[PDB]
Amino acid sequence: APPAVTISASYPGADAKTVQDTVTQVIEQNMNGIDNLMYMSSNSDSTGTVQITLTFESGTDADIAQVQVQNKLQLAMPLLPQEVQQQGVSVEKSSSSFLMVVGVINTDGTMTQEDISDYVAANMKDAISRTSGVGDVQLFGSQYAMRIWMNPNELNKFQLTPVDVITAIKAQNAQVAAGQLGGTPPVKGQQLNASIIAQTRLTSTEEFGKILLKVNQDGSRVLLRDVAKIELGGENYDIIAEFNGQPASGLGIKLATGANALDTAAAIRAELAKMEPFFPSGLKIVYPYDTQGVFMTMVQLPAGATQERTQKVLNEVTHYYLTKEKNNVESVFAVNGFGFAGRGQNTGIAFVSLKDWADRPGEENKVEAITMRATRAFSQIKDAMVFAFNLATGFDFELIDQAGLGHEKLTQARNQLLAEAAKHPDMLTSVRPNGLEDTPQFKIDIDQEKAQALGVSINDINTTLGAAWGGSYVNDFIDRGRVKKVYVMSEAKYRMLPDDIGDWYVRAADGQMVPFSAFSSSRWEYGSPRLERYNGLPSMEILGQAAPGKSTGEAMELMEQLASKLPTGVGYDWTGMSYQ
Amino acid sequence: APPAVTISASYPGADAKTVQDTVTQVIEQNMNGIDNLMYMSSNSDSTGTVQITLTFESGTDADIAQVQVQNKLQLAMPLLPQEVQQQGVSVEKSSSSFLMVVGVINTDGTMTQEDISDYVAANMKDAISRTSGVGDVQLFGSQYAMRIWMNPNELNKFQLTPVDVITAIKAQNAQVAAGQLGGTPPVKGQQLNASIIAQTRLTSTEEFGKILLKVNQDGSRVLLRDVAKIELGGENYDIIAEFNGQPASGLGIKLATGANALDTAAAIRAELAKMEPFFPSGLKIVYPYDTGVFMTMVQLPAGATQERTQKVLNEVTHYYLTKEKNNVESVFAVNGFGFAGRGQNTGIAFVSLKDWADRPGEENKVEAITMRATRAFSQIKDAMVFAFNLATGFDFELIDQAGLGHEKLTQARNQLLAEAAKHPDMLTSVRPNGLEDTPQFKIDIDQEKAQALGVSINDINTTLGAAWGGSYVNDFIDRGRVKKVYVMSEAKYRMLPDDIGDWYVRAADGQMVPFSAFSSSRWEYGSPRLERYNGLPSMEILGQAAPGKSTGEAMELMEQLASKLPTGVGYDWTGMSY
Amino acid sequence: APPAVTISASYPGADAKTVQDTVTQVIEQNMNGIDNLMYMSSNSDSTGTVQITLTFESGTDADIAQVQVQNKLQLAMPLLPQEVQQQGVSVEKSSSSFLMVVGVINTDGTMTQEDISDYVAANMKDAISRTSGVGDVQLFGSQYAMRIWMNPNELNKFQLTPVDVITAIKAQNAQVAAGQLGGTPPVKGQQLNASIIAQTRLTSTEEFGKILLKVNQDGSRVLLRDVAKIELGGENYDIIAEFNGQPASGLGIKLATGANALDTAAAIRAELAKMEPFFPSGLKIVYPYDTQGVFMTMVQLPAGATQERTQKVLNEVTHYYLTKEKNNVESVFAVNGFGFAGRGQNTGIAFVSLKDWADRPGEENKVEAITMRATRAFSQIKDAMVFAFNLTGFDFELIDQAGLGHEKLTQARNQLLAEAAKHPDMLTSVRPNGLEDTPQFKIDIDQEKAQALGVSINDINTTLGAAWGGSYVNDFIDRGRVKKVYVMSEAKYRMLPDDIGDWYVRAADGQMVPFSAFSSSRWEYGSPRLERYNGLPSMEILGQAAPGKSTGEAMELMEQLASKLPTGVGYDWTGMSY
Amino acid sequence: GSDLGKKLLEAARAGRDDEVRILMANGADVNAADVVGWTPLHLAAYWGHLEIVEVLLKNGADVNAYDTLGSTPLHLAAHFGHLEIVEVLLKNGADVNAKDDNGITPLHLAANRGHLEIVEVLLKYGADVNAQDKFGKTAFDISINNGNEDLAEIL
Ligand SMILES: CC(=O)Nc1ccc(CCSc2nc(N3C[C@@H](C)O[C@@H](C)C3)c3c(c2C#N)CC(C)(C)OC3)cc1
Repeated sequence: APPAVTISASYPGADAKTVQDTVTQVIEQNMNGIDNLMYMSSNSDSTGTVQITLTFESGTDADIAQVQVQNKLQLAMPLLPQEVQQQGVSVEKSSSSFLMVVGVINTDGTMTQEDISDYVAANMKDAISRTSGVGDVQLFGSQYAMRIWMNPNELNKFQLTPVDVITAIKAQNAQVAAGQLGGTPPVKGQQLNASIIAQTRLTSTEEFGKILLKVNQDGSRVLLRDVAKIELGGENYDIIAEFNGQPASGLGIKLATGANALDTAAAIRAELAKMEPFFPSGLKIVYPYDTQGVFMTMVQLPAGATQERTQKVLNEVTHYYLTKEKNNVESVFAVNGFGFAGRGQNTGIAFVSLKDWADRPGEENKVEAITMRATRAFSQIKDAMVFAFNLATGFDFELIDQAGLGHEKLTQARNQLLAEAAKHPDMLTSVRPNGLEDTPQFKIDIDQEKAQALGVSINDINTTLGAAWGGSYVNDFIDRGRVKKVYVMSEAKYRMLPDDIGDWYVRAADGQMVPFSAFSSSRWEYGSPRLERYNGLPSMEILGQAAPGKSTGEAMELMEQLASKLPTGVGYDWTGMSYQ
Repeated sequence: APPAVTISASYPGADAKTVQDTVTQVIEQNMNGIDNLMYMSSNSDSTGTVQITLTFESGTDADIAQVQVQNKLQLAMPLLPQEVQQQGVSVEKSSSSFLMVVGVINTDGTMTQEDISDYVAANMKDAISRTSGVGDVQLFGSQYAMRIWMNPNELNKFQLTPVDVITAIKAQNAQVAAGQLGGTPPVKGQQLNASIIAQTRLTSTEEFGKILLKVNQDGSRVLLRDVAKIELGGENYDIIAEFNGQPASGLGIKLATGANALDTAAAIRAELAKMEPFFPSGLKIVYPYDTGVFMTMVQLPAGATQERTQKVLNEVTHYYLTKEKNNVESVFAVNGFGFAGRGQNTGIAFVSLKDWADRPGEENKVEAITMRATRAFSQIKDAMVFAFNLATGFDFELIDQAGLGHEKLTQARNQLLAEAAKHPDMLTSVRPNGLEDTPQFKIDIDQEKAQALGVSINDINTTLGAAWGGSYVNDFIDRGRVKKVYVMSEAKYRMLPDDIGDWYVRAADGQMVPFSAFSSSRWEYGSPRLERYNGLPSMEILGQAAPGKSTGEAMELMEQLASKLPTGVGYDWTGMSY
Repeated sequence: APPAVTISASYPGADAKTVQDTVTQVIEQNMNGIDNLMYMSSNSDSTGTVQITLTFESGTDADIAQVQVQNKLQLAMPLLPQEVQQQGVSVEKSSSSFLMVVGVINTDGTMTQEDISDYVAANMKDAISRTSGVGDVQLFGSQYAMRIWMNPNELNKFQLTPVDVITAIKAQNAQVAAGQLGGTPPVKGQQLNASIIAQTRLTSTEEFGKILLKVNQDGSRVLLRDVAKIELGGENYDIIAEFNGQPASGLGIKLATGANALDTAAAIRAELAKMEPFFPSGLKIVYPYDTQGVFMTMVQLPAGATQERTQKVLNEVTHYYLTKEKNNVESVFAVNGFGFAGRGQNTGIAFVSLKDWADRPGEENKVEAITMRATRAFSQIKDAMVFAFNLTGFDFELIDQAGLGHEKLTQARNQLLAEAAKHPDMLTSVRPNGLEDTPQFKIDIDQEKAQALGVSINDINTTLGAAWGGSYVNDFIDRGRVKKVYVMSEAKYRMLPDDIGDWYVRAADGQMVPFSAFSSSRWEYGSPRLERYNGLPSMEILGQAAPGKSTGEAMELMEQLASKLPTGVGYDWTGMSY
Repeated sequence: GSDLGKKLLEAARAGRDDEVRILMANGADVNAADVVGWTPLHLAAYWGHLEIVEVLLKNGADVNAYDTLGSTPLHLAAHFGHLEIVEVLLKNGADVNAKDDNGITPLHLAANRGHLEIVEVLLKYGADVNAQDKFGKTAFDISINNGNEDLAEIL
């Protein structure tokens, strides 16, 4: 595996195109003048995530690659949205696969999945992330934040917006540098010296609840708990895990490039041994995947698939292992919302651990035959790519927009190539896109003339929409001595349907409350939930196989001939296993 | 050659003192804790550019040096003006030379240098960067920017200023996160999940033209196209380059460390061959330099303009292409660039000779060509024009050690140069490496009048800066690729002092106030290029020993002369003389 | 030695908890993916400073360690308060002990301690800091800033606040990029090109004094000098030095990890020799501590001690060496406000330089016997740990593993220390390495009353912090060098609790509101120095094996005692005990 | 007219006294002006070259030549504290109350930089102490604003 550096960033509430055009492109335009670079690829997703992977020639010093990529990233940093910079951009030098998973459960049932995930994020992850040889750590869940879940009816009733909520939280959840009595230089002869302590960060839902939003003309008070439900809850709600069907969280650990696997695994266990004696009651570490005794199952649904549907398919897979394979399988740690494709609502993964070598006699109880049978049983699941494998001869093709054609034309060109490839089962098998299809999206046009006539500012319009429907990271607070985030977002029931758009009011310069419907219009359209790029140009990755006993070479040759017939401005390249 | 690392930064519309005092000094003060540093030198100029060069001991690993410099620079970033941070502050190994300079020309008269540079940026540069053996690739030009060229008469007519234009572009050329319908955590049983797509970045001059500035009381709309001309153009207009008189862009290509020169040159030429079928009409690749090129320097007087320099460069080009038609393959004329300084009154012609084989006789070799060229060019009046090819010299720094300031350091340097001129038996051609002070337009904003009128000083300074210097507002998407948006006055409203009073600012009460109401101006002298050496103000002095004297004795004299300069002036030897 | 990388940052006017919760925890959470890191520790102090020490495995390359730290910190910079980012964060790879001290005095007594410190900061420190081998340089004093010392009676008289002062300084001490006459792209036929010079940084107290704050009803002017005293003075006033009793400043120099001590020291001397010829008259370099020959004396008073009492202890130490040991001691360089454990009002250090070895005959006149006599002589100074030493028992960290909080952790520490004291046969001098809680003035702003009166929370918090803590506004140019501008209350208005009530804030309706109308206050205890270890709240505990016991036995007992502490309190061994 | 005009402008700027005497001898226009309207006399007055000033005046240099913003050699001498030059200009007929385009007079400029002897000489030669610039300000207002009490005495 040639070494890879990955750049990761996050823009909460952002669609794939917004991520691509305000983050990914800005970074990629600086990714040149880096030594021993073979290629770069990126994904920009409607989870508001970007990942850029830079792949280096074998034998490259990974420290030096990481340094040189970060150097170029710093050119782009001041041009990125503040919302992205504040989430913390990461630059990692890791293997792309997991060395182990550390699962955490509560055998007293006294902690939910969400509680466990916060415990792991708040008391365990950081120490593991600093352990030498740990390249990347994935939390299977989310740290708590303070969640302010706004009610638009209540806000409108008091002539308040989400801008007023955000402003108040920044003003009343504050950590103030206030100086000293008697500080230097003093009046000579001064004896008293003391720090002044003024506002300090809030620590509890109770304090957030009594933030004072306004004082009415009659003297009554509107507090934040009068317009919002206040609770601790995940920074996000996209990743949920289970261990043998019970609530769990965990850490997926990847090895740093070139680091020693035995040693690093051992350092991880020694760090976990320091934490264990301080766990709350019931909390227990489990070891669902140590790299053979193990394998994984990938679940990939179509784009558009809800969390509930992915869960339904994960339930089938876990059901199969816990019923059909219960003599071979020790455990299943299943994760909805994260998979081999990274983070996404239509994706999951199951980590499967087998019983002892000794307790599984016969070929038919070894990992190959178990995974073969599993894949076969899951081959009939409708509208889902589910397969089981432990851990060569395909090809890995990039179709590239080389003329500013745009996503829609690139899709047409891809479909043309895929249909042509389908007419050669003698040379090519299962030629298919690696990516996701376009899905319906809700296009909203803000009318500038109406906004200006009414005296509603564009910034207020955008903050109201983005904060309500996407969530806004406001500032930090201190939860049980740890710095954590504060997020404002609509309560779920006010951001589910198109007609809810009109229940949100913005305050004009003259004090009148104006509904979103007065200055906006909307329509359904299609767009991409995952935009791909290859060496900085829009691209679409196509996987496939040489047919039985044709060389990869002949297979690649035909793809190139078929590609030579595509519309002008569409080119191609080979990557990964096909690059040499 | 000792390894060297260069820091480059840009402050659009800034003068040399502004750049020095908000960027150069701040970076310099943060260049500590770096290993193996021999010396540091900088220049800050009237094009708003700074270059700080750190020279390391021989044998220093240049990669280690580059990363240590870069890390200290990056920790100083929040100390720099936003406008500088937004241009990118680059830190590169600078002691490596070019493997090749590739020219990209258009021969059929259909493309400007900006058009060609955009084509190169979007379609060629990155393929060349990925070419086996290539290290750094520099584009000589930029990708397009969206240029909004403002008209102050139209702005005033609608009671608008550049501040309103900038605000409107940030509001209406925007792309922000708008969340999802049915997103997590959802009401359980939700079936619809869809991204919300709100405003998207503008993609064309037409879309910029329709930005709504305001609606009048009688219901008429003022659009950005009603107060500005709108076009794709360059990010910067300081340099104009021509190849045998035709517009041209270029790529400067360096060899990656450890790669083979010959194989890398051939790989570049093979990659450019494969691109050729896709070029638009009249685009051609030329190769002026590739591992017999010589240079012709052009220097016009103080305050001379680009068009005046262009006229001289055109005479230099015409000379080579007629009088040296048997020896000269090409003249790459670069107006605005000069090695001794950037600016409108300087240029260089890079002259590429035909193959040695086709130039028999001593009269057709570089020495004889350059002597003939210099003799023909000594006719030219209102420019110094010198042809030359590339150790008796010395490289001396005069240093302000006690806070004396520019005007005193210059008087000290003048004392030293007069004294060195009194010893023609020991010293020849003792001169400044840098530039002389030139006239500047000093404008003083009257704070009392501004406050009495209710005119904000930020509106004043943004109006002046945006109009006359230009401002990078935000980014747009051109044919799928992210690029910059700049606002600036249309050229004809920012040329001369009388144009200042055509700019109006809007007071808190809504009245339009002309600049003449709250400002006054005068001519004064100041520097177009400020120099520093090891963190202190400096002036570099070049010179050579007289015939039949060694540099040793000539240096010794310079030290004796330097020892009689005013209190607080020191010196140091640098470069070849280190 | 395991190599250590240190991160230092500052937040003017912040208390320990503010520093810890907005800076220290943020950086620590982002110190991931760094190779070979053994442990991390931090202190967050009431001086507004943080120091985070990352210690790497033996044999780690300290260059790579430093680079990895710098890069992770760079990515965490946007998460820190702007006030911190704008001070500069530093990251150093150096030994924790001094290699040498460069002292500076004025032999003609014509420059004060404050003047000398500015001279060193402005003319000497940066060149030393760039010298190869120099890992860290501590100035024993402070560089000048332009100090705007605000008077709340005059601000209130003119219906102004520190917010108005800050806004005016930003507007009127500004460096403006204003473009050019005849700038590119130009019109055809343009003859003139010249820089436009608009506002420039102020350079003198006189210029700051005339900043125009407002124009009254009748047209009388309110100048900054009408509400403030304007003077050059230190960016801070925390560190004051003396050399043999006379005003001094200097540089404390720490050797970069892996550099050569003799080579570095000689490079420093060569750099000082370039500066000396340009010193103002009277200034002179002394050498009070070159690493036999030398030793140090630590002075550590309890938290809460004033600059004045620390000074009184240092005067006793200095007096002892210059009278009782005058036959053995050549010099004493004493620093009030900096100590073995860095910066604080309650700490000092004295560097002692002995006369030639040959002129100190007798075992009784060698460093060992001298330090032992001095330590004995200083062992009866009241409420101060004072000892003489040259640059091993155990090093224990008590750790908050469960969100317990400072108060509970202090209780657990005290339980452990009480238990340790009951085993004087196994453990001796089991003590905290840090500082005890002290009284602090807790002020609550009443959000209801503020809203009722129309007073902004931002105006209140700026007013309080700028007046009582100081605020870095922007930069100015002092004798050609960029330096800082600070606004703060003049001393007499920020000394006592009743002074809080003389500060007025302007409400939205224009009325002036005193602080007393919307606030209340009380005394409470809190920490002047919060410690963390591997990212968790911690308290360091030192001690040793009792006479005739091994270190292992004493450690084993410490662990046994630690196993009986309240739930959620853990421990770890560090430093010499790791 | 002259190529020699341009050389005289440069020689005067850069202080070269011999070169000025020579170019004058060979016919250079003493009132040659550069693009900002500065004559050799302006340049010699700004850069403080007294003997060049005297030499130009004796060869007919126009003592009240004004640049493109209305400023005269006396403005420049007074602003930059060149006392001996101020006296020579005034001795040779300089308009002591010349106003530039902003209504600024040599006394305003001397007063602003605290050049007290120059203020005194200007006043001897009949400088209107109450002359106001475009903002209504006098030399006295300038002294008050700058907090220069010695200057405020004299006015
Ligand atoms: C807008 C713009 O910058 N246009 C532009 C500028 C320069 C060029 C290339 C001119 S050809 C050339 N340029 C050089 N440079 C070097 C660079 C650092 O600076 C630029 C402006 C041009 C150098 C060489 C040639 C040739 N042949 C030869 C050599 C390597 C010896 O010296 C540098 C093309 C377009």
